[PDB]
Amino acid sequence: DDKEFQSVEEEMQSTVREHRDGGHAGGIFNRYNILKIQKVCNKKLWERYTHRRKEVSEENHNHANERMLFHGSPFVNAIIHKGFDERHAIGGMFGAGIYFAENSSKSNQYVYGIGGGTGCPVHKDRSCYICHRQLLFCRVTLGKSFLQFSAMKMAHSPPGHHSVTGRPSVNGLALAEYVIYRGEQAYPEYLITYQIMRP
Ligand SMILES: O=C1N=CCc2c(O)cccc21
Ligand SMILES: [Zn+2]
Repeated sequence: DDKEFQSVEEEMQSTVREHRDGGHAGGIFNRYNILKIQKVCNKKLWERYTHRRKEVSEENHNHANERMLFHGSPFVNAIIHKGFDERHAIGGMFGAGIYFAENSSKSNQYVYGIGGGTGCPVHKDRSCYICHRQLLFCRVTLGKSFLQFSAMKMAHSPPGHHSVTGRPSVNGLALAEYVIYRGEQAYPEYLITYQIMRP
């Protein structure tokens, strides 16, 4: 458990980047105080995930193209019990999808809502150093992933594809993002409780 969770902690800290908004959405910090890392064991969600992963693999030259990615949401507790649900997803960069990041600090910008919302419920602060936040570190099946640079408002995956990869560009994205259009293509494997730390 210790080495498995240290690997999660390393992924969480090492993928932090300096954000263009100067910390507006997610707060100002260089690292986190990781409080707890819990493995989510939801058999029904796991099987919904693996059934779809097998299907996608068969449609993508025997390859699921699975990645471990972060997800930030004010609804992590509904996600761990009921799973990711595309019915809760159009106005986003790549449309009506479920978004993930390979940089934990990008997902951190979504923990209190879009653009950070009004921050924590207690102090109404997007840069709250006191209130404990939660992120998910997820197993995500990308399958055949459609590489895109500019905004493309999809309702579903592009024809013949299983996801969209938003790649960084001068005029566009600062960091990558990964988008699925079917909730069963992600499993909320780790629940991370943490605080952002004052630099
Ligand atoms: O973790 C996320 N949660 C919601 C939206 C989002 C994005 O729109 C891009 C990358 C990551 C996330
Ligand atoms: Zn607070």
